[PDB]
Amino acid sequence: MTPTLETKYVFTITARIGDVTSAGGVRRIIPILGGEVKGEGISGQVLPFGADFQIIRPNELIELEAKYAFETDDGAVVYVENVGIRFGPVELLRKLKRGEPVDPKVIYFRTRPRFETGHPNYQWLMQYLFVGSAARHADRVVIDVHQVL
Amino acid sequence: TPTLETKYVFTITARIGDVTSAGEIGTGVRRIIPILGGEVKGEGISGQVLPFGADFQIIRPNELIELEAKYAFETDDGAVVYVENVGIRFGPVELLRKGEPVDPKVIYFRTRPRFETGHPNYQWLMQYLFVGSAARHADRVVIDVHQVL
Amino acid sequence: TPTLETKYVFTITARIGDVTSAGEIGTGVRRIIPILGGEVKGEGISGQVLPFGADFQIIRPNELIELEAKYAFETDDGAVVYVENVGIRFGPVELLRKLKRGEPVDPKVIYFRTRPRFETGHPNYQWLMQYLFVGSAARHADRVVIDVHQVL
Amino acid sequence: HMTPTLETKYVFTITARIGDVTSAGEIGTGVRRIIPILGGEVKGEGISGQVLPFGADFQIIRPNELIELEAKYAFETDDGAVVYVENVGIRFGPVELLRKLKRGEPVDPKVIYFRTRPRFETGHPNYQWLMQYLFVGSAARHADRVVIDVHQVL
Repeated sequence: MTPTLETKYVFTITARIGDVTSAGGVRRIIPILGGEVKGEGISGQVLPFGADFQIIRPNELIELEAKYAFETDDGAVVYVENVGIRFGPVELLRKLKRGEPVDPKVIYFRTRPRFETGHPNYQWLMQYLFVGSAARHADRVVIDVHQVL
Repeated sequence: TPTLETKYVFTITARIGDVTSAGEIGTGVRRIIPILGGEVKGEGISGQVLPFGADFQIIRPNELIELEAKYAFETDDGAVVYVENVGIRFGPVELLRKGEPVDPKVIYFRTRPRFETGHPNYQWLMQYLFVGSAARHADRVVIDVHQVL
Repeated sequence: TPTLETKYVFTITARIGDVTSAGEIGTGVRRIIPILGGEVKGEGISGQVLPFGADFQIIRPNELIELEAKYAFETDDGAVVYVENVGIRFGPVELLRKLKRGEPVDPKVIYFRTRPRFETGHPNYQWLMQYLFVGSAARHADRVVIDVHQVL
Repeated sequence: HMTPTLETKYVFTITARIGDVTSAGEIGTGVRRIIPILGGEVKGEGISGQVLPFGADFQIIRPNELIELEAKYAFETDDGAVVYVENVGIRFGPVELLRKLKRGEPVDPKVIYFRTRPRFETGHPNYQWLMQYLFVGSAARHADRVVIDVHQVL
């Protein structure tokens, strides 16, 4: 019997982004300006600070390393650390890097968000591992967060 | 609803030595568990965990365990893969307290293994995310590795 | 007995914003401190810190603060330097408790040292990645001043 | 206008016995290599310890031969503290001499830039100070060992 893994979609972080700044493989920084969080029991707004600090590998692959927060309706403040990778066929990666729209289903964009809260309700966010499956647009990054069971 | 696809790729069995503890360090007990060896098995994959490295753990006040293991394996065809395996182990307090034998299907024990190699046939190990589902026994940790698609 | 030589090289000054707190992780209190501008300054390296990134912190039960600031400046040459500044702030607990209420405490009487690491592709500031650096820092209400010293 | 100053004080030396290089290869950013830590000693005033027989330095050699170090190990003192060490830094120098070091050939440590930031974690009451200061290490690479002179940043 081959080993099995079960996961569960729980919620979606949409993060609004701004212009990129590049250091020169290549280090670049993309500011997080806002956004929202939506799922069963989760409703909150991404806070207007933080950035994704990225490395572009020589093969056009993107190491993502974002640190931000969100605040739920409850008053729970949740620190987000979202680490991962975006890859796929090279010509499609050059389109995104331009701002030109690409179908997210054709791209590989997977992350591991970690969460930190002291809020008693959202302690579960620290007791499980999560995998994100994301989508890149010019103005936003849509992350579908799945709970590893 | 958003969906996520994964697939079993291989199992890492890391043999572990004696626990060394640094004590309580403000934020959870720092403990270290030497890696002595082991095996890596899967489709077309056959290798040995090299005899060095450690798991560096933090135990939180609540018996939850943050894991951070850094070690390596070598496949039969000569690929050397550096492994950074970061995770959490959790469950009923009594069972966590139990080096007595416990059934793994009650413990939450999931990790994110991240791989580095130069071997042409394992490049895919750095181009995907992976999730581990692990089981702890007294002499070894058995880690089933699933590729996130 | 072994010796260590260092050289003061330049001063950072990251203008920080309102504090946002996430609370107890069981292992300390997590807080975030945006960085919205400010200046780097010294010999042959003048520049501006950029209005993004933040200080992400843990406050230990004993009230020591471990800092991890990730931010960037751009110099006159047009170099973009990415900075990661990891450090600690400690002292007798009374003085530390004044430092959040936003009270002027003389930086000499408080221990605030960091290790700032740099990344550039710019061929003129390549030396930033070839040495280790130590910040000796100081805490204010609106700003934070960072004396960068090169380890030789 | 007064040029800021930094004061340090030498506190102790860590001598780590190192094993054979395992190399994972080119990772697109440099070459990943791993060097097992076999033992060693810690010594200074009011600190005397033995480096425990486990751990490793996880390294990246950049294409200019700069080495990024990231060593994780532990020592135990004679009076019963266990201290976890995370030692992160760089080794650089003239390429010929870096290559000499790779071949296990003796080089004078003065011509090699070899500096790190050691970070300690311990529960032991007497060594609590190890997590209350920043430290800088000035080190030396030999064929069989690494010698880090640890300085407390004041």
